[PDB]
Amino acid sequence: AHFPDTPAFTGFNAPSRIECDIPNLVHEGTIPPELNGAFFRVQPDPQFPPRLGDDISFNGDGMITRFHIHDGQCDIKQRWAKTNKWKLENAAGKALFGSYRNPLTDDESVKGEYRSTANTNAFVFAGKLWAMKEDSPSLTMDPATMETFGFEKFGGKMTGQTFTAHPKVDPLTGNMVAIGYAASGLCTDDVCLYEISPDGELIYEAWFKVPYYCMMHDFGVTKDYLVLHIVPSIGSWDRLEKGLPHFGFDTTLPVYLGIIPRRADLKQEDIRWFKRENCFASHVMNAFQEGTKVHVDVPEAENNMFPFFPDVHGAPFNPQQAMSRLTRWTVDMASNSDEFDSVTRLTETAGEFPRIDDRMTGLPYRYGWMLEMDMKRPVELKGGFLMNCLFLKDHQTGAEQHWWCGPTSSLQEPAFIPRSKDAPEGDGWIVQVCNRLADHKSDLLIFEALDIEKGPVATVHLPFALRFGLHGNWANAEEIGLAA
Amino acid sequence: AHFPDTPAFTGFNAPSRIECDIPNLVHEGTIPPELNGAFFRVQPDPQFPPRLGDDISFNGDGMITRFHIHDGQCDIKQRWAKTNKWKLENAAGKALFGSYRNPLTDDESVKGEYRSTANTNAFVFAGKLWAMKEDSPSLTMDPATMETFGFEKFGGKMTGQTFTAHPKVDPLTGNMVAIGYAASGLCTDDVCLYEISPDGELIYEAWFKVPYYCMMHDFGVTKDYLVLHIVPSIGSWDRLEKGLPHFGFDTTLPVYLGIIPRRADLKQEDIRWFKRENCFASHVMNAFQEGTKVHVDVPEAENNMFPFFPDVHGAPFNPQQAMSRLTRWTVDMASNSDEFDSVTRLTETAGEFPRIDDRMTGLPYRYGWMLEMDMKRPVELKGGFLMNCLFLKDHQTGAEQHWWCGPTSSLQEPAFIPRSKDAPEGDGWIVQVCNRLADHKSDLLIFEALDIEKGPVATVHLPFALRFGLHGNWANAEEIGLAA
Ligand SMILES: [Co+2]
Ligand SMILES: [Co+2]
Repeated sequence: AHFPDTPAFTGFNAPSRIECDIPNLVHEGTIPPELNGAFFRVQPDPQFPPRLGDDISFNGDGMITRFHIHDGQCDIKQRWAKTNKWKLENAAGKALFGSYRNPLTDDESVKGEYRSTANTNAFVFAGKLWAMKEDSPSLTMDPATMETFGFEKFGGKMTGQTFTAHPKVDPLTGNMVAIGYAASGLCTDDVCLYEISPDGELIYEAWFKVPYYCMMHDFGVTKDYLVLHIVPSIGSWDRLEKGLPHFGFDTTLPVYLGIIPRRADLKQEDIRWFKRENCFASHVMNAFQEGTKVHVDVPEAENNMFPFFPDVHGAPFNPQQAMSRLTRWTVDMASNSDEFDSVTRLTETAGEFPRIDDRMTGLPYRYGWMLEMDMKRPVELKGGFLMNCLFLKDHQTGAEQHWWCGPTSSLQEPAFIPRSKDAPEGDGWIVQVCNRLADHKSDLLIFEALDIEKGPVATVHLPFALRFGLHGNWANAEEIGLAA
Repeated sequence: AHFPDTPAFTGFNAPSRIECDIPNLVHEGTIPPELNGAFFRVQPDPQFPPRLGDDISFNGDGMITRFHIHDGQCDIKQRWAKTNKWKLENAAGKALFGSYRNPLTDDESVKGEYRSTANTNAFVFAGKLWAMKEDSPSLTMDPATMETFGFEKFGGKMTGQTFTAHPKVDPLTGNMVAIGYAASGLCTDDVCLYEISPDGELIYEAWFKVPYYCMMHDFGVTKDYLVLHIVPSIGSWDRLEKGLPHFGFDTTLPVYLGIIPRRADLKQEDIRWFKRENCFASHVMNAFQEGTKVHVDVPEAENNMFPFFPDVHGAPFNPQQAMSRLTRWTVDMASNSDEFDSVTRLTETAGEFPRIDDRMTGLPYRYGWMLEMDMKRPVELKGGFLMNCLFLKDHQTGAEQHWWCGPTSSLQEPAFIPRSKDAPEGDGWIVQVCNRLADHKSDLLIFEALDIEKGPVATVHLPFALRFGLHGNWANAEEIGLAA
């Protein structure tokens, strides 16, 4: 393959496309013999050179990595998420879909097809692996063999056209809670709220509209509510006609937080929209209710964090204003006005990729993990935020822990592994990929989840480099068809 | 896996164990659209940590790499050679066989089993892929799927216990010509000469004895003869009982060249042994007859080239005396004495891994390629000879060509690809793996075989590193079950 000599395709961003199997990877330290299951994660990774001769990171085809940890060892299985895009392009021997979220640039032969790369999450639910991209229904795969099934539309019961890549699992029921924005077509203001039972059946789909179409990438869930931030990374058909990146950031629009009842009978008038000044947030650590209040914890930045989705008024990207810090947004359902009850920064540590012990989804919670950018640390190699620490916040005491991966490495999203179903919150392990940039390889690190400063208790070496990852998740073996 | 922190297992020698598939590898330049077939090569690569807690490079399990070149692209498929050793150890989850060529160190559970790692050659003949190790019968594999068949003993017609990893194909018949030393058991002085027809049937097996047991790694073949150098890298049960490496070099023993008739009716008295002073040679570029003379071209060194098989009298390894240079050994079957007719250095370039256009096997020939060690070139990274150039010798004119891979890379064995069945000698391409040590990755280089100084016409990037390789070979698609 002839790929462009551009940053999105070179160095740490060289295409990989490795499908492989390696059991019993070389490792150091002690892999807890308690562990029996797998960590799935996804990297965008281009099957073919881009039609336009360049592209962005978020547009690579999804390649799924599974780390099966059992018997004190770690194995890897890596396979493509075989979306319809992947299949059509594979058969044609070339790219057929064009630029990111831009159907105007697709070959006529694939007009009308799902454009999903399934590249944003590798999530386990209902005995399946969900390879997810928020512009289409999710793809599903067999978590044991990593073969691909196809797109999930729930027996026809889903009529929205899209499905999130940030599903939540409500611990009170085991339901998957999901949204789909642009639900009636590209750039539309329609959103669906979906709930899926543990058996994988769609329980309900509820439609509503938002203040303006924007990237609704993530959201929170509580017992009673969908908690949906409206942040003006905006897109439009006009931008696409003009050849601009689908999304751009508008610093002049307000930010909203919508509180949407988790109810099949939802009507638009049931929704409350709280409004605040312009800012940026993408991911949700967790949300929860307290009395008549709703709290959501997000990495908040002053301005846009996506340089590739630039300021709509032509401002150059501002890295300083892109620094995000975990912040609690609180709104009171009993309040008279549409003002937030409070916005409270929870840490001065800058970071992203927030995670919790997912058994706490929607509940008051003590612990949060993030990838941290500590700009005070020495750096000799980079591979444009520098995510160089694992961070743990204790909301009960305020205490913070940090682990630095050293001056030639960076880190990918952590994921929490519970010791047992009814172990206390945070009792378990963190796993995360470490980019060993000087060695052009990756490690999988295993930490004691509440004692990270001493470093990983085990380091699994991969004999190749992973690419930049998006989201990932642990599942125990019994949830994924792997051996007891 | 917990591997030793020793040189044989770290850095460029880290275990890899990658089984993978990647079509359409990222590449630069122009892969000749004429090419349709595959280059197979083998790397020793340990499935498990060694029983003794250390080991040598030559003892890793064979991992087979196939580069399928077609339609102007290159694909990779990498699979284990599943020897009985591999299978038994895989089932046990641990090493069961011990040190190199040392059955005394094996677990009792595998006494009597073939110890082959099938790690020295990946050769195509009779519709099969031969994964070869000279201490056992060859393993065979399906060249298309790279599944393993098992050990080849030719329907019981082979009674020798071993088979070479340096088979030759006689162009006059298409027969495979092979030896097996230590043919009646470890360290024995019995050798078999085998010839196998193009259909894979054993034609004959002829037994003989040699002046002393030694590493009979390679040999030459001409129309009438097996040409067998006897070089005193010697082994014995006594060395193994004392815990020494199987082989050690004895500078006090003579070197012989045996001329053995290629005849099923061979008797010991039919063999002529020519004798010369101590020196070292391992590989054969080619051998051929001229009148009553036999010529064989070998990289000759003053002394041992294997630091891991040390001087039997305790001398430290001498790198200067280990420098090998292509040299013609000529013996006259009509001569009165046992002296060689001549020993003539053919180049001052130091090198190893000699190759020809294999259509010239046993015939007078014009071209030879080698890996060259040019100690005058700058080096910033190494990964203990530094093989940093591809070398081409023209025996007709004397002309030499060199291509240097640069200061942070090294090279693996080249292989010649003919343009067509009746293309002239040397009309075609050279392929070879390049270790890009600074990038911790490998390239496959494609050269115009007689115009190497301009550099490769195509460079295929692998998104991971291969390990040190041994021998490899090209076959056209029709010889290996791949698409026309
Ligand atoms: Co996300
Ligand atoms: Co050899």
